[PDB]
Amino acid sequence: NTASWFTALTIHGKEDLKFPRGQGVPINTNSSPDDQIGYYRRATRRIRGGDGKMKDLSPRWYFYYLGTGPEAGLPYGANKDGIIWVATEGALNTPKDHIGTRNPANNAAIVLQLPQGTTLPKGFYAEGSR
Repeated sequence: NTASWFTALTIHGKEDLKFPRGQGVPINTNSSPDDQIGYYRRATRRIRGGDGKMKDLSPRWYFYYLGTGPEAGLPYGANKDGIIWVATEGALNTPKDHIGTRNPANNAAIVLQLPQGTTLPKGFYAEGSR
């Protein structure tokens, strides 16, 4: 019923997802500068897979706007394992109820894209590539 608006950010390795301050918010042209704030949550569920379903086993992090998702009531900066906070310069510290979450039966996920100039996290590239 509820899901991230964006595809997963897979972090290939045993390191938390991190972004320098002012970076890490996925691009969404249907959002305003005041909205660019939220959290990434590490997915708990393991990959069951099946025929032709071959996802990388490394931890997946899903972006949720502030005031939405499984940690909707957490204030910005709250310390919780598997939760990392991100905010673009100019974003307002208010719940983004008007964006909300995605219903995976009705809308496809937006491919997660980060803007140029973003410092890419350690583990952004799969093992054996770089």
